[PDB]
Amino acid sequence: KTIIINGVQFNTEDTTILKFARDNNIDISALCFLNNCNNDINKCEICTVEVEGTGLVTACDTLIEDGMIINTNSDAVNEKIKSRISQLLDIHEFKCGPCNRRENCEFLKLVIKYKARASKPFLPKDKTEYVDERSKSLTVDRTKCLLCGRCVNACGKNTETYAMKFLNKNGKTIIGAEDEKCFDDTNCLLCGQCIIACPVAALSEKSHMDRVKNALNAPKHVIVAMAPSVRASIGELFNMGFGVDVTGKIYTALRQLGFDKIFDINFGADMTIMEEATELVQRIENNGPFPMFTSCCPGWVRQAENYYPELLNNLSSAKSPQQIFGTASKTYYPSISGLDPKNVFTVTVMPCTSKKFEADRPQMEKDGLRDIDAVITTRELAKMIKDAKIPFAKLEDSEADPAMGEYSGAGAIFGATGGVMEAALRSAKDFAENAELEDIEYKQVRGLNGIKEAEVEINNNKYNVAVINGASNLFKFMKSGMINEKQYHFIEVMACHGGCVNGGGQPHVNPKDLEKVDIKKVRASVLYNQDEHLSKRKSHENTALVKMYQNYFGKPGEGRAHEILHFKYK
Ligand code: 402
Ligand code: SF4
Ligand code: SF4
Ligand code: SF4
Ligand code: SF4
Ligand code: FES
Repeated sequence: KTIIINGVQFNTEDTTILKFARDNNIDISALCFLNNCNNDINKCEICTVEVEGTGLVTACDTLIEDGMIINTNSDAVNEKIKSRISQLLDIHEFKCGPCNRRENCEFLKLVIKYKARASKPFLPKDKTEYVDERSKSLTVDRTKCLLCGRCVNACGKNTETYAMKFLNKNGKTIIGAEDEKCFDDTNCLLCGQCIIACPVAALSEKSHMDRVKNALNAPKHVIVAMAPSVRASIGELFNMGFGVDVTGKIYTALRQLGFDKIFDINFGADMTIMEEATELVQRIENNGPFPMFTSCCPGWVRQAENYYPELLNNLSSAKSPQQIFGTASKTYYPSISGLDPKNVFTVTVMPCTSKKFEADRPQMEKDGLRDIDAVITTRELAKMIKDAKIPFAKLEDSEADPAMGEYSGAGAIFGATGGVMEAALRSAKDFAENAELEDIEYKQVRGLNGIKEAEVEINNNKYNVAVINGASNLFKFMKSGMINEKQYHFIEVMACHGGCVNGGGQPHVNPKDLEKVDIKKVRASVLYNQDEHLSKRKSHENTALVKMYQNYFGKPGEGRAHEILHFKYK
């Protein structure tokens, strides 16, 4: 094909004008196009271009054709785009100062680019009609919503629940949950993939910043611990680029924020493995029940509760790393510090919105003490650091407090799809064989395929394992009958494609950057690199963890560990 774009000739592909332009350093804007789909109904038309002889077309869904002459920047094109943006301003409370997307908003960028102006500024006097903060995990601010459909499409594609809907409310279109219910009261997973898809501040996480501020100000001993994924991602929000390991800077920043103890959820990950690998070995000895499923992803737990309740008894009884850590923080940690358990306030930093729901489940407490008092997302921590004027990108490295802060390489990889599986197999196989095996890499469970399997030899018998990478793939695995091609023994499920590194609490990424950078792979690489360089690569070799079990919990899977570190869903 010979195509002319802005008077420059190209000889080439069967692709859209937008993709060809993005591949050839030609500027075309876009808004509603994401995840390979636009808002098929009510298209934004921000990607308008002129095709000579045809007229104005949407570049995001128009294929190039031999002989095409395209102009991306004529007066007629720019006036059309400007008009569409102006119409969006008419429904948009354009008040960026206090907005939680001020630094990385796709809409502000477009307003500036086209010098767009509302025909009538939208100045709602009462936000309460527009705001839904009922959920434990998600919030909606419809004063910001462009009705671009990105969230609806992302929910459908990533989860297949269609829990995010277009709704007709009083003759007007909104997005929201089924019947405009609180999300939590629907089949929604609370995974936040809708948030990640949103170009503006319309969808957000339910804030826990109040909880944290108040605890830090209460003369309370405030512990903080971050998830695996945070250290592979938060630097994105400090202009550091992608794939940067910022672990040591985070520890320094958390001390500067005034936390009293700097621990790490990866220590909790090693605890989960102690319990869960022990359980797997028991199920092997007992001839089942099989399969055992992981229980550490709250989004998956809700998927099982909402769609597959017959599987709940097959979930591992080990608490998630977050909850198992929290339980220990109110029991073990007082025993080594002298703190009154009631005065410990435990904060986690997570790449996840569904972790807020998990932490707030009524039974996730003992003796009146919550396992976890507050959960802030990666985004919330970045805001806290910025509000404190901490110069994150140039901080010196520090280390965690060791007693609940050391982690093995097995715990380090939890945030990638297949990480829990690999970590668990490293311990299970030693436990079942009563041996110290040098070969610990399970590359067959790694990477971005939607469903992954492997056959593993454990103590001279073959077992089948599966890794389900994303909620939509759980539905595929079940509905297709794949779960029945063989007897599966152990199955990891993550709700977010890529695992937690791509969770709903993570930094937003510009659609153009997503096309240039494989965010799932690049964030995960930080974690696998840590494992490669850690002196301990098995959870049961974490020295601080060994001390905690030796001194306090006893043997995994029994005694005090069974009594308090487990949770079953009825
Ligand atoms: N709890 C817990 Fe997990 C651990 O460790 C996180 O913190 Fe995850 C991450 N990153 C999240 O959110 S949850 C699911 N399993 C994989 S990783
Ligand atoms: S969503 Fe974007 S354009 Fe709207 S107020 Fe927030 S930062 Fe400004
Ligand atoms: S939290 Fe997840 S399941 Fe719920 S609407 Fe958003 S994308 Fe869909
Ligand atoms: S909530 Fe966000 S992604 Fe969903 S339609 Fe509104 S602006 Fe678009
Ligand atoms: S995969 Fe990770 S970030 Fe996503 S819902 Fe599950 S625990 Fe949360
Ligand atoms: S980006 Fe093409 S119609 Fe919205």
